[PDB]
Amino acid sequence: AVAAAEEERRLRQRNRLRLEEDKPAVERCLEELVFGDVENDEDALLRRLR
Amino acid sequence: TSIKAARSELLLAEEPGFLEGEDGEDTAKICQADIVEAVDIASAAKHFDLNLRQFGPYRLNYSRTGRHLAFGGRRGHVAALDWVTKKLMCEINVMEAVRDIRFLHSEALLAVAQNRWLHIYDNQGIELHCIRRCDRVTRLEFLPFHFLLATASETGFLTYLDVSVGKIVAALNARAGRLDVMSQNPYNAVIHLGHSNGTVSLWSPAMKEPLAKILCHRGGVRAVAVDSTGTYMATSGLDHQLKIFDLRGTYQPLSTRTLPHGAGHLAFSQRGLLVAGMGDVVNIWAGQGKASPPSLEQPYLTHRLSGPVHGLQFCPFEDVLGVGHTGGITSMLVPGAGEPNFDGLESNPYRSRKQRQEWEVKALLEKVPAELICLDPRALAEVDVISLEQGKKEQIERLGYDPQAKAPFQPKPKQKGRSSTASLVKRKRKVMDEEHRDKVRQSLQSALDRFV
Amino acid sequence: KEKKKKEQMIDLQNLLTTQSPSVKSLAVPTIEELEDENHRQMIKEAFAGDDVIRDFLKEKREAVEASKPKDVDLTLPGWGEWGGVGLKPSAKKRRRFLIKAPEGPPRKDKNLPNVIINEKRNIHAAAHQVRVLPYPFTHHWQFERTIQTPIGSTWNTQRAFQKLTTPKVVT
Amino acid sequence: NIRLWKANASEKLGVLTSREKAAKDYNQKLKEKFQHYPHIKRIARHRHL
Amino acid sequence: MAEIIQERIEDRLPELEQLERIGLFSHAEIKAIIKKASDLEYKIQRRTLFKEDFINYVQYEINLLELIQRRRTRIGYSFKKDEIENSIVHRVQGVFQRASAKWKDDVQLWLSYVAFCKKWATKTRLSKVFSAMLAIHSNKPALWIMAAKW
Repeated sequence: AVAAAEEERRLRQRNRLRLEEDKPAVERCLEELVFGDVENDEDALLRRLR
Repeated sequence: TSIKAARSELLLAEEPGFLEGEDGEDTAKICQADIVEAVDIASAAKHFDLNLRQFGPYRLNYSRTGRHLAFGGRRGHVAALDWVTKKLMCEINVMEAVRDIRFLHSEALLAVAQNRWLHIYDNQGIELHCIRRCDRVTRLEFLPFHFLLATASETGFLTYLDVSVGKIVAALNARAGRLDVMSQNPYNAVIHLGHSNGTVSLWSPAMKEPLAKILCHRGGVRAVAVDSTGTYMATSGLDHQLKIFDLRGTYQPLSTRTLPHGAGHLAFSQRGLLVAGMGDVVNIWAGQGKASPPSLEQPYLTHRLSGPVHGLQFCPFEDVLGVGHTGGITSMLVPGAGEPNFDGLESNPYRSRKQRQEWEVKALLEKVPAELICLDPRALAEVDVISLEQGKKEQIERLGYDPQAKAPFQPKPKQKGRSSTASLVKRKRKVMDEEHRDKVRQSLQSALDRFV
Repeated sequence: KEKKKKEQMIDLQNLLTTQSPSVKSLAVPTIEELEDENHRQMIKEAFAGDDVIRDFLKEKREAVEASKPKDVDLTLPGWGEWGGVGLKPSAKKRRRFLIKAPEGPPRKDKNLPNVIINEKRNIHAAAHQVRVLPYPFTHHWQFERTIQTPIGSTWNTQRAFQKLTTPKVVT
Repeated sequence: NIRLWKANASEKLGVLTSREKAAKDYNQKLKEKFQHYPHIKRIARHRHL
Repeated sequence: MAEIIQERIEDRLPELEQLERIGLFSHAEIKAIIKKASDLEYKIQRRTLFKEDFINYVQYEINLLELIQRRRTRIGYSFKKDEIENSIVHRVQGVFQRASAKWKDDVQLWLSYVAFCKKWATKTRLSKVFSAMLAIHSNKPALWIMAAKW
């Protein structure tokens, strides 16, 4: 059943890749409502502030 | 339990800090200045250097909740303060030397080991109790869940004090000379004592003799410490050795290293980091700790103090280490030392006064009696099989008398000719004869070969 | 018998090993400061003391000797036979009236060479324990498992606490 | 005369809050868990007659 | 206090860990949902209650329901509706029932409850909502027509 667990693991990895590559503008609007607008990378946050 | 473990992380909100070098950099050579600039301003405010040179070297204690810090100087300078904010709760002059400082179950109460007796102070500087029995105490340490304060004295005595009631439950004679090295096991609640013999002794208030003696060093033992889990014991001695022992029924040295000088002070963090106090130099070893002791192969962080070290402790829920020395007090930054997620009901740093006073009432109702301290905290669950006469003997010593023993028969005075004391001896003899019947019943429980 | 003390000196000398590797990047404590100004490499062995292993072996020996049971001789020299300075009770009579205490349980520290463990029982703690196994349990491990598991909200989640404290009758 | 008694002599009769109910269930389970211990037995079984 | 709040968060865990298993949400996104749901839970479990916190709690779950729905189409995953969607929908209905009991006179709150039941709830659930509203608001002819129209 180890291979079956690995099969499920790559299925998660495949679905996770497809959900991040192309995102409609509606989904970005919804994601701010559900997850908020938080940046945890220092250089990324500096770009936002400047 | 993995699914039980899996549900745990989701509720937990915080993650421990880290510190990894890059491109082959050694974390040992990284200095505190590099860490301060690279971390946020709130953590940078936790690194500071108090300079108090006029009075003697300082011993420090962190409150069980990491909010409060108290320290005492050798010459008699004692002050208690919140260390997160920079406010002074009290600063007083005790009129003689001070050897140790400890909190008592909260920031409200302070116990100081003065030159001649032991004293109890408020956090505002008001003296409360002076214990005349405890004299010439060198080391102090508080057992929180039993409300017991343990004292080691110069004369060679170990004493236990019940702060809840104010009575000394036990006073034990170690009979090993001077007592100067002491630590407790938070998991076990036993007391560890080091000796010049090279042995460590385990003590409980119930026994008049040590629970165990373990030979650990080829010279005198100078420091001892155990982890929060109660699994590992770290010791150092004059033989220039750092040792780690397995306390879980094995008592063998897991790791050994040679040092330039014996470690005066040792401590454990809540995540298993080990710190050694060597003169004016502090060294920290870090290990993965996941069912493993820390690695003594190479240190994790180093720092050089202005003066020789006189006290070490990790803050309970923060990534800081408190160091006391001759120059004063310094605070180091140790990423990954503090436990991230605290419980709001047992030790809340962010607790109001009304939250505090509800917690103390719960703890007071819930105190563990002193005699229950043993090497196994779960020994009360186990069923003891002993002989019936064995239980009968043990009931006698704990009580001082047999509660089922029958006193010798005395006849009652009666009338109609039965009070002349000639009848009394007759009636006494008649009864004793009947009892004598009982004990004797219990006590019993080739042709010429015929004539022989 | 001296073979045993030789061996138990050997393995104690083996556990308390003298040579150990040093720490690599350890910061060195200050030994001397020159006011008119330099860490110096050390001699490793700069200590001498009393022979600690001999003392530990002695003490463990007397601890073992004290805890062993005793053999009681009830012989009376002139009881039914002649008694005097030259006259002594016969060895067979000594054997007949010498009672042996039963061999006790093994000490917890026979196989622990560097540990001495006290054998005395805590009567005050034993006063609280249950003496006999209760009726529904057939094995000791079952009862100690039942006692050991905590039920309070301190150690359990709220659902776990509620399922652990489910009442049997609700009206 | 006719007399009225409580079937359980210690319970609280009125409407209870969630904290009150939670503590009551905790107390009952605790008493059953340590029912065989000598100190628990001595106190629990003492009646005045 | 928080023991009720801690009570409700653990109930939310089994559907969140399923969302991780499908790959619809990342582990960091699961953490963000738990943190924000805890903050909204604290507002509605206080001794002092406001109508606005209940609306904020309800609106958050609706936005979460839409975000799940859009992602399921891109993956083409249609299983496990009961473990995920029905758990969230049942939790929202409990909030409306508590709010409607507290503020019976507010017709706008009643109509918002009706609107949610049409989109996400069983028709037998919406039948109860109309009957409950008409029981205390029978003096409004327009409310009768809305039930008859449905």
